[PDB]
Amino acid sequence: AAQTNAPWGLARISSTSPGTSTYYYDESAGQGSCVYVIDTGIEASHPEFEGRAQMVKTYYYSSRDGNGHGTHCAGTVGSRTYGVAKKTQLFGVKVLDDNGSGQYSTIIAGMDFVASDKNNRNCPKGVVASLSLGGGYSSSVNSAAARLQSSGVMVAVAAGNNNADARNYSPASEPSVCTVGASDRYDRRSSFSNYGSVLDIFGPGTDILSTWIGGSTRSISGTSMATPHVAGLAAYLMTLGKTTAASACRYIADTANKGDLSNIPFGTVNLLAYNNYQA
Amino acid sequence: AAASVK
Ligand SMILES: [Ca+2]
Repeated sequence: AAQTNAPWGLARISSTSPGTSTYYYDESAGQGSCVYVIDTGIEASHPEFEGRAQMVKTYYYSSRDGNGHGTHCAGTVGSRTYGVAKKTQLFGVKVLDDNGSGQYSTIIAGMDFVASDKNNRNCPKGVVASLSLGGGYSSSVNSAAARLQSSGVMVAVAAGNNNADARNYSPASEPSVCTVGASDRYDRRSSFSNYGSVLDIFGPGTDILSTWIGGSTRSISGTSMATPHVAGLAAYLMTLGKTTAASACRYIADTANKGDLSNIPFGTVNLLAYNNYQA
Repeated sequence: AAASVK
């Protein structure tokens, strides 16, 4: 299939070269896979989700997204127009308040929640979780993400936006999860993207158009934007049977476009996620 | 004790 005039990041993860505007993808489009978005929530009523989204857990007085951050991330995974896996089922988990902040204890509670809740859902093709959040290093936070991965959920985490080595941030620094940096439309490491040996892969992160609250759209930038590109890709590749939740990050990294990025410091992978579709 | 959006 082909989506003309798509957001540049969708075109890029289906291109061996930059400067294209069409999104080429298999029509299965992640059907039968489930992606948990752990963030400020999801405005499920948005027309772009087509009823495939719902809020399953909150740790605050409200389960609505009052901030917009989570709705945008969910849009990049699975919105009808802006999403990688246009037929996936999305489940929201509000671990951050509408200011965008949260406590590490509530972050941990949300990861252990998904490890249990997935057993109450029909995800015959696999389960992914997207974590476009982070903070300072904490073993406990890392341990929570590692537990989630081991249970059989592909965990993708944003590397961070401090133009520093991600080893001093959590859960980015956890070796067992997939740690995603950001690139821009000219195949450069985004200026703000963290780096380091703990990074697994890069995805589109600068000026990413996606869903927002109030039934709207907007473009924003960060490693938070690259992570759902990778989260959706994993859901798409599992439906196709190409990999498993356990071995997906390694599979994306091996099949990636290798050697196309600039502004990559020595000691960081030069891998840009690629969906390897050949119509 | 706090994490943030990125
Ligand atoms: Ca890994």
